[PDB]
Amino acid sequence: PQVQFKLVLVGDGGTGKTTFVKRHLTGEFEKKYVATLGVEVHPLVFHTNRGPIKFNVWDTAGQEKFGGLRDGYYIQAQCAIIMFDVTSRVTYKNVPNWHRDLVRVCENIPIVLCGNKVDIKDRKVKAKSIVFHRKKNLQYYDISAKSNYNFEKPFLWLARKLIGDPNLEFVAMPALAPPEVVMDPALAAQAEHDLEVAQTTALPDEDDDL
Amino acid sequence: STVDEMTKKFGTLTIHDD
Amino acid sequence: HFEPVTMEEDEEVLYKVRAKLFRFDADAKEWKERGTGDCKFLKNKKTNKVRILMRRDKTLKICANHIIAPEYTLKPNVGSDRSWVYACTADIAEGEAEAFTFAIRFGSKENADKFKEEFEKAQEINKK
Amino acid sequence: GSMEGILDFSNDLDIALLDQVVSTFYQGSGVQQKQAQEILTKFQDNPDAWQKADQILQFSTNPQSKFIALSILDKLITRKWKLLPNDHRIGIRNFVVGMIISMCQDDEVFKTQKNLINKSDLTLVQILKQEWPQNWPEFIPELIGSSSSSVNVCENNMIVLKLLSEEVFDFSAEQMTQAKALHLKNSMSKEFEQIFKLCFQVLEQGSSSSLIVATLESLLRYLHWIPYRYIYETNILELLSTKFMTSPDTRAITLKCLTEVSNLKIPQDNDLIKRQTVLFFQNTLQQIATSVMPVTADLKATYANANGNDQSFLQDLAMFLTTYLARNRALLESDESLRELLLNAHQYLIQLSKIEERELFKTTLDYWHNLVADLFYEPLKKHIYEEICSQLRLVIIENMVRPEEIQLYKSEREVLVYLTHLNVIDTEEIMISKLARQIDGSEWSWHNINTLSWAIGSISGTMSEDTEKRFVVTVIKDLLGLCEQKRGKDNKAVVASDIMYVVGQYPRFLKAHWNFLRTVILKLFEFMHETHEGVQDMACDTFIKIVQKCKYHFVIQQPRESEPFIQTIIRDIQKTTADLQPQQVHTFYKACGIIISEERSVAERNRLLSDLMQLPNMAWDTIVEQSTANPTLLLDSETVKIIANIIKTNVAVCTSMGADFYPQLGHIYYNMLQLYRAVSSMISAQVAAEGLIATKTPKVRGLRTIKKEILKLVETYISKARNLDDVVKVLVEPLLNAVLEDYMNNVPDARDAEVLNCMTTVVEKVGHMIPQGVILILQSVFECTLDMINKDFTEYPEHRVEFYKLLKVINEKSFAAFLELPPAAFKLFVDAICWAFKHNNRDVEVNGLQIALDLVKNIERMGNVPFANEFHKNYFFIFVSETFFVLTDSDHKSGFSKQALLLMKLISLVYDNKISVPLYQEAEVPQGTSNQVYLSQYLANMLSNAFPHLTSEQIASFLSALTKQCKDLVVFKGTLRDFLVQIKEVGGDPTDYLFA
Ligand SMILES: Nc1nc2c(ncn2[C@@H]2O[C@H](COP(=O)(O)OP(=O)(O)OP(=O)(O)O)[C@@H](O)[C@H]2O)c(=O)[nH]1
Ligand SMILES: [Cl-]
Ligand SMILES: [Mg+2]
Ligand code: NA
Repeated sequence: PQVQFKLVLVGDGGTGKTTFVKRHLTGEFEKKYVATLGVEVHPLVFHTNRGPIKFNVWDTAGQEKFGGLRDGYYIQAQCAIIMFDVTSRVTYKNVPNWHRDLVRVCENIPIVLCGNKVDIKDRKVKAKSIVFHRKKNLQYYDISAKSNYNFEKPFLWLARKLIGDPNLEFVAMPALAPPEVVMDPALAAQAEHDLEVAQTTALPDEDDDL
Repeated sequence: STVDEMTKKFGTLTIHDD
Repeated sequence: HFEPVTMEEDEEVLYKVRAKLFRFDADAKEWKERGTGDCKFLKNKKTNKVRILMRRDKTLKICANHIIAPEYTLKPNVGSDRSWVYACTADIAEGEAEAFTFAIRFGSKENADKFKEEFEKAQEINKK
Repeated sequence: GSMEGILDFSNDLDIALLDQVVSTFYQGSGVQQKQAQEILTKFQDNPDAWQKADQILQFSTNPQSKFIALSILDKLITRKWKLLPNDHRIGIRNFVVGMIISMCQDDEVFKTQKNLINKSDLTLVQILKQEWPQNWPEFIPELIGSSSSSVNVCENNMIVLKLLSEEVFDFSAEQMTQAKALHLKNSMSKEFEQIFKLCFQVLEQGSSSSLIVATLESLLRYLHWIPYRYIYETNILELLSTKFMTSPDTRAITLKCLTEVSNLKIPQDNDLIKRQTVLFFQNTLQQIATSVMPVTADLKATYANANGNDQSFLQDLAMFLTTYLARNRALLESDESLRELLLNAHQYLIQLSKIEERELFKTTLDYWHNLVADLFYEPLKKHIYEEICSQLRLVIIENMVRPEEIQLYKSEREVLVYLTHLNVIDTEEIMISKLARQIDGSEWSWHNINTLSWAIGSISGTMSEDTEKRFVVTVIKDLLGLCEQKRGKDNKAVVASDIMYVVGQYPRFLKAHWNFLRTVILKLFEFMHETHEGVQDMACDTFIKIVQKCKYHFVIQQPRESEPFIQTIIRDIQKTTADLQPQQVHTFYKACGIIISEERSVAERNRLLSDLMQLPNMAWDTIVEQSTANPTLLLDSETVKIIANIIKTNVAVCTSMGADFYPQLGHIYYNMLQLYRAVSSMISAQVAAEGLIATKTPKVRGLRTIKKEILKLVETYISKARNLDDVVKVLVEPLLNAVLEDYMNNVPDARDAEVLNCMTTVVEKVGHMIPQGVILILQSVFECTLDMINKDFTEYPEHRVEFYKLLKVINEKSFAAFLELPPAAFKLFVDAICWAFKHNNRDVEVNGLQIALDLVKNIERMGNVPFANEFHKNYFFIFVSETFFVLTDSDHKSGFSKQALLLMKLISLVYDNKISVPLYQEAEVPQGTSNQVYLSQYLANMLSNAFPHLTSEQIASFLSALTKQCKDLVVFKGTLRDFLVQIKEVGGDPTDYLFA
């Protein structure tokens, strides 16, 4: 679409920023920590009752030595997500620092604070300790990129603020009738190769309920 | 008797219509 | 007298089961999740053609949209008694028609076996 | 393409090439944007790039390229500034100052390039942090003077001052040394009189709102640190509470200033200040009532409509009212002329509390807690708030949350319990009438009946027993009536569940009325047959919940019953649990275990135990006899499920019975360990035959589940065991023989981390009694597990975590096992600890450091013997330097405290002369030399090589301070933090380490 908004995503390294974005783009869950270098921009579209809304998501680097342009990335951002990890006290201690650098460049934008990894049982940053959002007028959500707990809420809230309609909802995108493709023998050789390898690679996380 | 009459009603609690 | 102040309408639901869908990445040899939600078998009232339509929970984005072709074959996966894997030659969840090696896992082995029965029921309908 | 030309610094920089590369980044996309991104990164991180910044500020027309130029300048100022020649410092100051003045005089630029102005101002403040006031004493006078000339420069000077206050008082703790912070704080404090004149003057005499807003933004920051007299002994409170609350541009910020004023440090015994504190509150509430909305306004509706900045304003209002009233409500409670003000402010909070917004509700709920607590304990205060509390009852009840949201529910319950005590009759009435509006159907919905149930359950134990009895009976009757009325399985299920929920929350009532308790439990058994979703879980959860609280009434013989009801449950147990899923059965058995643990006659408890275990003991015996006669049967997945479920049923009963579980463990123990071996064989067999992939197959996972549940059963019993002699003589040897060798001799992917876990518990409880057993554990798991986890930080995460827990407990309880290790394996132990330091994973890191600290203590305790002497000779400097490495590398910040403590301990050993031998090899240093002197030289040398940009003076000063301060931990930590700042820059002052 052309109804598009720039979103900066900031927070300490390893908090799950990139995992969260990838989950929204492809549906996957990346288990590996591969640190972002500087920034990666990913276009991200949601279908709403007031037409489609596109986020240009600037997934920034949380590690100091891979910071790149740092606050250069925040220029003309129209919204943001500050991320921390509820298993790591230091990632919440650095939230004020990420906010400071964010608001100095973007004086008046909607911002969501997210405590990620609430799926993990041994929670270190307790619910009652999380109060920084109050005086700074940030929306707060407990989230998990793994279990998908509240994973839609940050984008739904920013959507409502940016469009200026609090009754805005996500709705089911149009499902076109799929094609009737007949297969040829020139592509059945690579399909048979991929299929034998696929069956003999175990699916991940077999103890999960789904 | 008020507790006993409540207990009796409790005994017939069900999820089924008929 | 006082005066007063999604594209699925044409389809019948045959089977509705809760599942998690995976796509196989050939390049980096591993399985990747594509979505978790209600998998649905939808018979068109015009064409009598049955498709799989699966939507992710909450965002309701499509992670599967393809015909249950009579050529397809549900194979087991080595690590699961509650999953099927099969080659698909044209899926339009992402928009552009593209081939995939899918896997689809369920809550139990009984759900998976019922799915296989319904999948073969639907295949027989699509032979016409 | 041609974009990469700008990385060539041999040429003059092409500005049009920069601005297009910068444009390709901020407005382009895809492969184009990504390519420009890597070029701007490489341009910026070039150490020469700052020289080409004055060029960009003048010649470029893109604000983004200028922004990026200032970011390159910023990096030079904070990190390499003191290395520049004196003329480059002055040159840079001048063209930063000059760029700011020229941007402020041009109204076109001043309006439209706010990002680039604010960035220049921040870059100015970084110069001040290096250079002010010692090399710039006239900054504040020259700033105040230039504010006369241009109203735009005045506004920007308020942005400069705001940022200066932020950097000195709000963000200095982490980012500068203690000494530099104090210098900058004293300096701002010395000249604040002159800053406050300009600020108060602009607020009194100014008409430009953008200037006023920026001035109030600066005031908000000043309020964090300035003395109270600047607020109270001037007119500024009147201005804030009246003039600036009327206009909406200033209102937002003024309200935040008054919130912070309410928190100022104030003398509590001066009557004039009490009146001033009352007055500004009176004025603020007055402006709200006349300029924003009256007391009666529906704030829930306003907030939900989300117009302009209404949501933020209502958030800020709640913060102001809660903050002020928590501190000052006492001031408004005595004077009868201030009664209307007090209740109006609380009535605004009532309306704010109705807003649908979770985090706002928490904020107001914290205040309600603080109030009702005070009304519960403080005398003659509750009558004042009777109308406020009555409204609050309805608000909390209608917004009540399920017990699963633990923090919110706990806060709500506490408030509602206090409010129930304050007026039991009112609480009862609101709840009964809310229930009536479910019966008539005007407020009926699944959510609405659920929330009311959670609220009615929350106030259990607050009423008198007689009042509770009448209240419960009435609630249950009405709810039973509600269920009969409603049609359909969905509706009746929702109400039956809530009936059952309330009942489980009222154990005192259940305890006093046996006939009713029995009927409830029998009803739950009927519900254990219902196939409708969620009903069976509800019935099982309610059953165990009731039992936890009423257990004694199941274990004794009640009057008019032939036997204790526990016997009656055990009789129909097959019929009762027949339609349950396996883990529902396990909860049922666990619940029976709670009851049986209450019986204190040994013979009767043991009889009940074996009766309860009849079904799984019969299934067990027919599988032992089958599968030992022919190991073929264990490949049958159906038999594997049955066996796992028997062990799980044993775990569940062992979990609630603990020490009392011993006889049942004895019935199965030897055959269970034999099964563990037979299963172990199956697993190794499938791995050889089918490959590593076999560990992913359903059949192998099924077998491994058997192994893990067996280990889990043994760990559970041993963790709660009272008779440790039996643990050692009966359980331990067969366990070690069954598990250790199998672990050692399996390939990595087939080793269960649960083995390590189970051994941790065994060493914890009885390690002191089995020294040769601890040795055997080390030998079987130490080297083979270390090799699984010492190639990267990611692989085998469970094993990694359980591994360092095991070594931890061995090091505490049976340190002698580490002494018996041959020197080669003791060296791996040390390697393994330091390896734990380098983890980010918190569970591993924290134990690594704790083991190190405990190992050091263990060696100190040995005294002056050859092993301690040789440990220090081999490993003291390894520990000091590996500890130093993680303190200073900026990737293990989460472990600072433990690192500092370990480092302090190591340094203190030398300071107290508790290392008897010399730490140096003979003739490396002169012969008489103390370890103190050689510690300083090793450390000086180590840090000079690790941080070569530090001067020798810096390093020597840091070390004198650090070693002198090795008794006071908090000061030591400060000195470490000063070092961490100074290594990030060049030219740090060595005097800074004399602060303490
Ligand atoms: N348990 C759990 N793990 C998570 C979750 N989200 C992310 N992770 C894990 O956290 C690790 C780091 O995720 P990333 O998204 O790469 O971290 P990042 O925030 O992008 O870090 P930088 O790119 O360095 O700023 C990965 O190993 C993920 O598997 C979650 O919700 N739960
Ligand atoms: Cl002036
Ligand atoms: Mg990342
Ligand atoms: Na409750």
